[PDB]
Amino acid sequence: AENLWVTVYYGVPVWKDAETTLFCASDHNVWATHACVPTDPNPQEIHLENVTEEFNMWKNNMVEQMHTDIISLWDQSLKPCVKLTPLCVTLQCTNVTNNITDDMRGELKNCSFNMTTELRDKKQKVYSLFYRLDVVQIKEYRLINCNTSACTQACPKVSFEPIPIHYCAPAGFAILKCKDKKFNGTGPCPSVSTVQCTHGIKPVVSTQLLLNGSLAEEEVMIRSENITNNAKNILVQFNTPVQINCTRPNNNTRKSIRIGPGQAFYATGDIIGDIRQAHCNVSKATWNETLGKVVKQLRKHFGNNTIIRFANSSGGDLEVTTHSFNCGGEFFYCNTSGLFNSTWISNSNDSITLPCRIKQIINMWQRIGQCMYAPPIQGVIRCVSNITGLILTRDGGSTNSTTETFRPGGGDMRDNWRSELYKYKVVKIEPLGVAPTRCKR
Amino acid sequence: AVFLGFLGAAGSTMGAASMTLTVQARNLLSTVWGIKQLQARVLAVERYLRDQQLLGIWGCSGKLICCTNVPWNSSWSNRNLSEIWDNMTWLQWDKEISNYTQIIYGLLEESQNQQEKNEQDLLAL
Amino acid sequence: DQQLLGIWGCSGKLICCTNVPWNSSWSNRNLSEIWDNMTWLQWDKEISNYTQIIYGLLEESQNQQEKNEQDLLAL
Amino acid sequence: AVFLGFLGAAGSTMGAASMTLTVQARNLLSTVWGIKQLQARVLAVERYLRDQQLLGIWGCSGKLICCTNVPWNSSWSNRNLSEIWDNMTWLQWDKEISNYTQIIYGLLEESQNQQEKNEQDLLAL
Amino acid sequence: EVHLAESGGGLVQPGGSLRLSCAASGFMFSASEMHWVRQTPGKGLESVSVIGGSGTSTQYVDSVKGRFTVSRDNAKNALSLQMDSLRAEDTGVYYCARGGEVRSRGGWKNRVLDSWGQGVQVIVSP
Amino acid sequence: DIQMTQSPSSLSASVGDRVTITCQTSQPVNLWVAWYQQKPGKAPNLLIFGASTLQSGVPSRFSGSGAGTEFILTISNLQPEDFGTYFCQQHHNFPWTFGQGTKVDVK
Ligand SMILES: *[C@@H]1O[C@H](CO)[C@@H](O[C@@H]2O[C@H](CO)[C@@H](O[C@@H]3O[C@H](CO)[C@@H](O)[C@H](O[C@H]4O[C@H](CO)[C@@H](O)[C@H](O)[C@@H]4O[C@H]4O[C@H](CO)[C@@H](O)[C@H](O)[C@@H]4O)[C@@H]3O)[C@H](O)[C@H]2NC(C)=O)[C@H](O)[C@H]1NC(C)=O
Ligand SMILES: *[C@@H]1O[C@H](CO)[C@@H](O[C@@H]2O[C@H](CO)[C@@H](O[C@@H]3O[C@H](CO)[C@@H](O)[C@H](O)[C@@H]3O)[C@H](O)[C@H]2NC(C)=O)[C@H](O)[C@H]1NC(C)=O
Ligand SMILES: *[C@@H]1O[C@H](CO)[C@@H](O[C@@H]2O[C@H](CO)[C@@H](O)[C@H](O)[C@H]2NC(C)=O)[C@H](O)[C@H]1NC(C)=O
Ligand SMILES: *[C@@H]1O[C@H](CO)[C@@H](O[C@@H]2O[C@H](CO)[C@@H](O)[C@H](O)[C@H]2NC(C)=O)[C@H](O)[C@H]1NC(C)=O
Ligand SMILES: *[C@@H]1O[C@H](CO)[C@@H](O[C@@H]2O[C@H](CO)[C@@H](O)[C@H](O)[C@H]2NC(C)=O)[C@H](O)[C@H]1NC(C)=O
Ligand SMILES: *[C@@H]1O[C@H](CO)[C@@H](O[C@@H]2O[C@H](CO)[C@@H](O)[C@H](O)[C@H]2NC(C)=O)[C@H](O)[C@H]1NC(C)=O
Ligand SMILES: *[C@@H]1O[C@H](CO)[C@@H](O[C@@H]2O[C@H](CO)[C@@H](O)[C@H](O)[C@H]2NC(C)=O)[C@H](O)[C@H]1NC(C)=O
Ligand SMILES: *[C@@H]1O[C@H](CO)[C@@H](O[C@@H]2O[C@H](CO)[C@@H](O)[C@H](O)[C@H]2NC(C)=O)[C@H](O)[C@H]1NC(C)=O
Ligand SMILES: *[C@@H]1O[C@H](CO)[C@@H](O[C@@H]2O[C@H](CO)[C@@H](O)[C@H](O)[C@H]2NC(C)=O)[C@H](O)[C@H]1NC(C)=O
Ligand SMILES: *[C@@H]1O[C@H](CO)[C@@H](O[C@@H]2O[C@H](CO)[C@@H](O)[C@H](O)[C@H]2NC(C)=O)[C@H](O)[C@H]1NC(C)=O
Ligand SMILES: *[C@@H]1O[C@H](CO)[C@@H](O)[C@H](O)[C@H]1NC(C)=O
Ligand SMILES: *[C@@H]1O[C@H](CO)[C@@H](O)[C@H](O)[C@H]1NC(C)=O
Ligand SMILES: *[C@@H]1O[C@H](CO)[C@@H](O)[C@H](O)[C@H]1NC(C)=O
Ligand SMILES: *[C@@H]1O[C@H](CO)[C@@H](O)[C@H](O)[C@H]1NC(C)=O
Ligand SMILES: *[C@@H]1O[C@H](CO)[C@@H](O)[C@H](O)[C@H]1NC(C)=O
Repeated sequence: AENLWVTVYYGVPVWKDAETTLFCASDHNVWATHACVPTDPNPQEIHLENVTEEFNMWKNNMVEQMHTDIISLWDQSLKPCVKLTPLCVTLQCTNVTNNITDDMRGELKNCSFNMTTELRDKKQKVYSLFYRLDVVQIKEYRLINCNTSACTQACPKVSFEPIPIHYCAPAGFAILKCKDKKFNGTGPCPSVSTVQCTHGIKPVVSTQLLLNGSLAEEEVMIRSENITNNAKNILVQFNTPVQINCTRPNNNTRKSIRIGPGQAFYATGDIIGDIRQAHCNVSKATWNETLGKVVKQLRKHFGNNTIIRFANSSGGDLEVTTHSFNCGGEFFYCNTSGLFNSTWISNSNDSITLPCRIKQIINMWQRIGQCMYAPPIQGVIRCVSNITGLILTRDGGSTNSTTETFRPGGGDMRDNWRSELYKYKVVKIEPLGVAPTRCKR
Repeated sequence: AVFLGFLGAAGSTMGAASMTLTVQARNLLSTVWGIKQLQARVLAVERYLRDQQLLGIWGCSGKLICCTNVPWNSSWSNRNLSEIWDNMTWLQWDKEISNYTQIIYGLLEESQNQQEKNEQDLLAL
Repeated sequence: DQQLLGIWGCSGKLICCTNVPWNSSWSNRNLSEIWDNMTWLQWDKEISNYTQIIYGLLEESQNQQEKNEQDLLAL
Repeated sequence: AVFLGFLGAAGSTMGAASMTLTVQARNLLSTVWGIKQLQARVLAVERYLRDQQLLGIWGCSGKLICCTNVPWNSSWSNRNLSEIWDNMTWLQWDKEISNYTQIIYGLLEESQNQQEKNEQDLLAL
Repeated sequence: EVHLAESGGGLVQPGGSLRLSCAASGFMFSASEMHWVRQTPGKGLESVSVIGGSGTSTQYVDSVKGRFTVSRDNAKNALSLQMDSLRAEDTGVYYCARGGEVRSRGGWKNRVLDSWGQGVQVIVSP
Repeated sequence: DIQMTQSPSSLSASVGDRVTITCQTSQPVNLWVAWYQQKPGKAPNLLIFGASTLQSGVPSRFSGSGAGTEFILTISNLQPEDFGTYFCQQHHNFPWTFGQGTKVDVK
């Protein structure tokens, strides 16, 4: 009675979850745009009507791909640069006592040492200024990395500024984007669209604070893989930014020492004028309002009558303990102790000042045996940035106490990549299909 | 908005979605980063050639909507056309019948050769 | 190129005519002074501007023929 | 044993081997080691496309058995069908006829265009 | 053209009873669901009751459940609403509407109030 | 019963202005939401059904969109004949609840 016969259809709209390799799309720098495809001036997006998809930000291969690509680019950028192997020599250092305050005492060391020259016969005696975090006593001192590995000096012509990068899928695949506001990164998104490429993402490297990020369109958002478990980090996204102004006011001077044929080492000659600590400034009232919004949102998940505590970081390495970042090629580590210090109970123009310490020998990624030397920058440095998110970790969490304490977190940079690709997924099309029909060949 | 285009008919019914197969058909083809791009292009070309070969083996070469001689078994599906072509989406049907895919392919493949042999025999006379 | 040819329904054919009629606006010259008084390069140069419209017309025409063939075979 | 499958019909006669062309047709498509694998895949894709183009040029596109208009010349071979399709293997026939390959290809190529021209002329009326 | 005409409204005291009739033409009455809707003065629309094509399926809102009865006559193509124990809140304009089957752009079929009557006034005051 | 909430309650707009009306539901109703217009002393007239399909004969300026529990009616080019009370109704399950109505009048 049915007399139904099989029929083959090509081009059926069906997709399945899959993993593939995405490629560049962009409009001297570390993030090489030379080998990255030009971006279309008029990108196209197609809203899918009456289509609800499943999303989960904590199982995204895009984050891993981005991390691998960023690490590969960073490794590639440093290949054609000078290797500071001869620098591992016995230094003779003294304290700097020339126009310093009570907080910068012992921070700088004036060192002298012998070094090679272009000719392999002669030697030259030179001097330099080093930071206390870079020299370890063996009056005799040595570089911290000498007993681990010798790393290359970053070339002075490349720039560390982040450039937006768009990720595009290959032919036969598609990228689905969730346009549903108040979506918390896990569950069914009912509003979906297909996009040829991902919006511009700045690969900003920072810890304890998300800088120059994207802002929520509705209100403060809280995300976590398992909020009940304390071992899982909590990502907080603001709906408005907070301005932070970070400056190093020392007037540095750069000098070149010829250590070999076509090989120059850049050193800090001397500081002109006064010496004082670099520091950051953050608005107080804006920070208080942001923390009020954050605690209001946190009360939804962790009870209405609970006490919410913000305190200092537990401890560990300087990178995870302090807010680490860079400004104009100068690597800052700031002490964010005055911000996350307060208690909340259910019921003008002053600015918070964060002192910061500068570093030159850098191990950016969590790797051992590959450091990097940042050449000094000439003149004072200043910059302004937007705080648009936080990474928090719960302390304890046992049922014995009703007070919840949140502390700053960080360390793993994948989270910085997970705060931007939380509304994207990749699928592959399956055009072939079989159905019943009334035909007869 | 660009509601219609490529996958815009994903949420529509099968009857409505069958009218726009061409938009999906067109897009199936189109230093360290270059290697990844080349690998992706090679995989895409291989997938397209595999799909084209599978279509060709069944005798539906160069056709988007091609019916065949293999009859439909009621065991695989019991729903009638009344509640399928206008009361269901392609995604739902594919999810429902993802189990019973290969048998129909084999039946089509073995059916095509018999038709070819019969055509040769008829033309022999 | 093969996909573009196949989509129009001229798969496996070097000289394949189709159903879309010729619009006089695109070209006014007749067959008398075209097929034996002109070269392919000259014709392509003249009509390089109006390429995509006929492609779209062929694409939209092929599916109607396929649908009609299915309907006739349904009976 | 898996006697029947893929190339299992190599030792059988041409008539018996003509029933299993699809098993041969299916498999034609499918850090230092990856480069070699990619090169091999590129060569395989090129060979498959070459074979498909040669088949398409003769007008037997999308067909496994396709007899055509070119007559068989007795000079190339003298054995009759009685002692060929059930008293010989494909390898033996290819070995015997491998010298006479390109002429038939050219004849097919020049014959297809005449058929196309005649079809166009008939449809002109 | 679909035509619906209401009648039977007027003034009634609280606790009284009243019948509203709706005459329909221009379509297949037996194959269309019928809706009784009311609009109170100064308020929005509200669906009072619904009756199916066969007349066996009838539904009402909680505000009128147990007091309002909806019936249909397919032979005469007529619809009827009996109201009992009328209250002051029942005052307003009553419309009879047809639930017509329509096809969405995606290819799904549902029913909407695509045709309405002119309406009839009922005033429940002492 | 599913309750329907409209916004804004009332609005004053001039000729040629773009008018946007939002309608919200407590529970999902798929996309079975219909937008009607009412003029003074006249019965409601259907404009949108299915939350994105335009009724035959209605001018193209009226459009509808949305998903989940949020739907939007858009009048791109307000005309003198489009002033009145707009309502959004859900017809997925009985009872079919209407909105409180948005009144658009001449400024
Ligand atoms: C978040 O975003 C904000 C804004 O988008 C970022 O703040 C901006 O940061 C950039 C980079 O630091 C800064 O641009 C610099 O401004 C300086 C002052 O105008 C310039 O002097 C500087 O140019 C030097 O560096 C370039 C490479 O970056 C070189 O190409 C250029 O030639 C200059 O270098 C010369 O001078 C130096 C010093 O004398 C010398 O050593 C060199 O050899 C060479 O001779 C940059 O253009 C913007 O001004 C900042 N924006 C604002 C509003 O202040 C912020 O950094 C972002 N946050 C994070 C974490 O990245
Ligand atoms: C948007 O898509 C959804 C699903 O993809 C559509 O919901 C579907 O609506 C149809 C009505 O046409 C439902 O069919 C009904 O099924 C029940 C039970 O089988 C039956 O009793 C009814 O008579 C009717 O046939 C279908 O079940 C429903 N899908 C789901 C998953 O519930 C929706 O209609 C689409 N939007 C629009 C505007 O059409
Ligand atoms: C770091 O030490 C060097 C060497 O001791 C200082 O350079 C000397 O500066 C004095 C004047 O202050 C000169 O008289 C010497 O000739 C310099 N020595 C050489 C080798 O040039 C340098 O000034 C010190 N820098 C700081 C910041 O204290
Ligand atoms: C640079 O090299 C010179 C010569 O090798 C060093 O001077 C010698 O220092 C050692 C101390 O370990 C003495 O025993 C020698 O007598 C010194 N020789 C001369 C010629 O002075 C000098 O100390 C080196 N520079 C530094 C900073 O250590
Ligand atoms: C989130 O983490 C908690 C950790 O406590 C998970 O609950 C635990 O599950 C393990 C599994 O055997 C039990 O042994 C623990 O006793 C559980 N702890 C508590 C406090 O109940 C929880 O399952 C995680 N969430 C999800 C969705 O898996
Ligand atoms: C950060 O805030 C401090 C004050 O808490 C600023 O310190 C003042 O800086 C100005 C610079 O124009 C001086 O004139 C004042 O004498 C400073 N006062 C004090 C008490 O230090 C500091 O300049 C701010 N820095 C930034 C980058 O905004
Ligand atoms: C960070 O720097 C910006 C300017 O780079 C400051 O913006 C100034 O804010 C003051 C208010 O105290 C205004 O009077 C100025 O007109 C602003 N300048 C500009 C250029 O807009 C900002 O206040 C600084 N942030 C903090 C916390 O001090
Ligand atoms: C957060 O605050 C606590 C105390 O308020 C800091 O603890 C100090 O740590 C230094 C580091 O050696 C000690 O010298 C002090 O004695 C500690 N203070 C007390 C009261 O015990 C803690 O270091 C702060 N967090 C960070 C990241 O510095
Ligand atoms: C970050 O700042 C806090 C606040 O100044 C530091 O805590 C102080 O540490 C000093 C020791 O250097 C103690 O004498 C003070 O009593 C501490 N103050 C408080 C309120 O606890 C903290 O040490 C700084 N972080 C680091 C790594 O030094
Ligand atoms: C910090 O945030 C402000 C506010 O979002 C940014 O200023 C906006 O910049 C965008 C450029 O894409 C403009 O379209 C907006 O109109 C600006 N808004 C305001 C209120 O000015 C600012 O650019 C951000 N700073 C950085 C460095 O990203
Ligand atoms: C330098 O100063 C620091 C801190 O005042 C002190 O601990 C150190 O012994 C000093 N070194 C000298 C004077 O060589
Ligand atoms: C290098 O020296 C530091 C301090 O002297 C020590 O902590 C570190 O373990 C040493 N490196 C290795 C590889 O032992
Ligand atoms: C928020 O995340 C939780 C994680 O399990 C999920 O169950 C919930 O649906 C999410 N919220 C929304 C509105 O989707
Ligand atoms: C730093 O020193 C140089 C050299 O004397 C001078 O030209 C420059 O103005 C100084 N910078 C500042 C901010 O005063
Ligand atoms: C932390 O907050 C307390 C007030 O509860 C204040 O007394 C203390 O000085 C603060 N610490 C810092 C480092 O600002």
